[PDB]
Amino acid sequence: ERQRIRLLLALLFGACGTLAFSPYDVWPAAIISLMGLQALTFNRRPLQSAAIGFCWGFGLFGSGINWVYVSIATFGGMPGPVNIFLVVLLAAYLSLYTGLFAGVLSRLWPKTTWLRVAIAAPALWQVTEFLRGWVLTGFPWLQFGYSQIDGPLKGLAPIMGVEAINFLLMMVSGLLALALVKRNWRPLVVAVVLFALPFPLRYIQWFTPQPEKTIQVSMVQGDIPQSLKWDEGQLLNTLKIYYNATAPLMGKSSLIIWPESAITDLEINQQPFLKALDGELRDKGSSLVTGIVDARLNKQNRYDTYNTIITLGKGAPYSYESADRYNKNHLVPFGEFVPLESILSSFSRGPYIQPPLSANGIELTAAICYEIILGEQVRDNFRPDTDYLLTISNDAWFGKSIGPWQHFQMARMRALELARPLLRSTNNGITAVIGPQGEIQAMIPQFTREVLTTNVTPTTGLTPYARTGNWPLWVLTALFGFAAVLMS
Ligand SMILES: CCCCCCCCCCCCO[C@@H]1O[C@H](CO)[C@@H](O[C@H]2O[C@H](CO)[C@@H](O)[C@H](O)[C@H]2O)[C@H](O)[C@H]1O
Repeated sequence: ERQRIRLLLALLFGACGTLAFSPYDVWPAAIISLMGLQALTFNRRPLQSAAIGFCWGFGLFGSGINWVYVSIATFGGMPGPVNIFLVVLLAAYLSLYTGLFAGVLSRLWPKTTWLRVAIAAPALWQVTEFLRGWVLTGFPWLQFGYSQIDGPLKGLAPIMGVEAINFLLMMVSGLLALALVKRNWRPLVVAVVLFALPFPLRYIQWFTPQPEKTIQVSMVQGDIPQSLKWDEGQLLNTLKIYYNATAPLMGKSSLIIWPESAITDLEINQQPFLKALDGELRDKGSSLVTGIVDARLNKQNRYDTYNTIITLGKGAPYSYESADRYNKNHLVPFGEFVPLESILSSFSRGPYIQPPLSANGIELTAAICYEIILGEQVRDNFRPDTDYLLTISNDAWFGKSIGPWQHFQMARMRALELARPLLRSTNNGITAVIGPQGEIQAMIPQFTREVLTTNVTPTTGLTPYARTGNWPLWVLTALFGFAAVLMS
């Protein structure tokens, strides 16, 4: 048991946690990876244990974030070998937080007691992962709470959020890392009863369906090549693609959805098309919701370029100044704007709170692409009278990789936390309809030009996570943190 070998063990145990997420959905690999990280940091100095946490997260992020390489294969045009260093530094920067959790736990709790692994680690894991999702803009990717979307602890999610499952998974795997090292038989069962108490919670229908307001919703997946997506011209076909695919559905569907940045043009430059399209949807009796880029003039006669969603048709008449839209708030850290003080067009940030959308008597809370993984921001924009959850994205990058599935698995948790049907539309990613409990009602394969049409029923409940948020976990994190820190 030297310092050299424990680095390679955490490197592989970190890669074990990758299997916990989609498409693998091996949720025990989360507990196994949590046990491998929590046990390898026993009776060590902080500076040598931080190397284990740095090598553990580097195995986790090095296996679950490697799909960002093909993201640069389309944007940027780099020679190749430089993109690989970015993934390492991206994993290194994210591993600094994993190493920050391993170093602090070794300074205050060098003793291998149940207090460290069942009280301190679940609370410190909350503050560590939160800082990794707060510094700069935030990147809370690969949280083992999302692995329980198809697992046992899914009943605990609508009560205290996805981050609270990270708390209990660390709390269970902590007592599981105890009984595996100390060979004691008590915390093994104490881990299970704390793991078994949230199991009877996955049969509680917090919501209530409204079968009368059942509608037929259609969502279009145009499958536009990313190499020709933003190309000048060619968009005459893209509009002809959607319209020839949307027109036969305008008469009978009550709501039609197009993905993010579907119309590759400024909103002001395609006005004669939308005024003609809106007037046709009203005759048929349907509502259309699509995403488009907006270069809007501010009061200072300067343009703020936004990533926007607009509404058309019956129940939502079109207008360039209409309040029935949604601007992107949480921007991509480097795909749109620059976060640093200075360098060495930029997208503008929208409001943090926006009223839900409207379309033929339907209330929809929106979230563009990356914004769906922010459970607290989705909860804040959420309103009681909301009929469905809505999310549109463009996963053209990360092609043929495991990226979109990890992204897709996190979006299902938002429907479970809020008990609302989640409608998701993408360019070539996982386009599906998710029920109020993370169940996949319908889904179509990737890399295809198809249209998804199904029936949905709204809900009108209020989950404990919708009333409260992640603060009940912070209280449990505070009490677990305030009590365990004082002892040292
Ligand atoms: C053939 C279907 C199975 C594909 C298997 C991919 C490997 C299994 C998953 C390992 C983790 C993700 O693995 C990732 O997969 C992508 C996508 O194919 C591959 O990526 C590589 O091939 C793809 C084409 O598919 C290129 O566009 C990309 O620039 C290149 O890096 C690499 O292998 C790895 O970056």
